[PDB]
Order: sequence, then C-alpha cells, then structure tokens
Amino acid sequence: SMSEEQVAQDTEEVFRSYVFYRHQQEQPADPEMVTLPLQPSSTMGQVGRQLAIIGDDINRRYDSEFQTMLQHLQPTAENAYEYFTKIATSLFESGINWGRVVALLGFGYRLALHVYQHGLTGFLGQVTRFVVDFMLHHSIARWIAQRGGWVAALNLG
Amino acid sequence: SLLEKLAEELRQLADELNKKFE
Repeated sequence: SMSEEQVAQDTEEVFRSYVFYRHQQEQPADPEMVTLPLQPSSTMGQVGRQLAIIGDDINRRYDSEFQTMLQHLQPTAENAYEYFTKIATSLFESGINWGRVVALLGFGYRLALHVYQHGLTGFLGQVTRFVVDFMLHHSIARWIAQRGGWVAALNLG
Repeated sequence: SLLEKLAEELRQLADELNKKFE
C-alpha cells in the first residue's frame, strides 16, 4: 500500500516544491531554484510548500550558524556526498521524527544553495538524490511509510 | 568536528520544529 520506492518518488516531488517555495520566501537569487520545474499541484507539492512556510521564522535565526559552518566546511562536488551522509547519519543516530526529516530537507536546501553560490552549477539534482537515497537506505523512507506516507506530514504545525 | 557540529545544529533545529509540530 506504501512501499519505500513510492515514498522515494514522493520525496523527490516534495523536495522540489520545498526548494522552490523556500527559496521564493527568502528572496543573490539562485536561478536554478527560481526556475526549478515542478509537477502540477498535488498533495506532495502541498507538503513541500507547507514545510517551507513553517520554517520561515526559524530558518533566519539559524542562517548565521549554518552559513558560517558551511563556509568552514568548504563542500565540493568531490566531498559533498561524503559530508552529507556523515552529517545525516549523526542527525538520525538517536532516532527518527518529523522534525529531523524536515531538518534533513532543510540541510539539502542549504547545501545545494551554498555550493551553487560558490560556482557548482547543475548539482541540485545530485543533492536531491542525496536526500532521497539517504532516506531510503537509512530506514527513513520506511518510517514515513509506517506513518501512512508523506500525507502524514500534511498540516504539521 | 565540523561535521558533528553541523549535525548538532540540525538536531537543535529539529527540536524547535518538533515543538511546533506538537
């Protein structure tokens, strides 16, 4: 009724909406996020849009911290995958919850935006895959399926 | 760590999000 692969496909759709609407709120603009094509309005698109709004205030308070640490991290095309996986693993080491799932979407957004601002174009799909595959391989996609799929993320907050 | 400190910030972010979710 809700396989891990189904959640993975939904995650890509949720994340694209998350990226577009989160960037639209915060707006130098990232044209890759301004022009990111999205599927027709759907429940999955609605989740990503709602998850973007609920972080509007909080994200600004954390900008200075994440942006300073990403500058110190100096993520690149060669090390982005390793760094994402280690950071995401530590985040979920003590358990899975909706806040950490949303935080993972947010880190993917921040990581993709940071590398673009430093010249790494055409990498947004790579970061999307990082997010999707990490969830799939680290039991997060299954966790969402156990909660009924991404529809359970609707109206959080 | 830098990587662990980033994961720490993400847990703290997740904590504030969870508070709003409940």
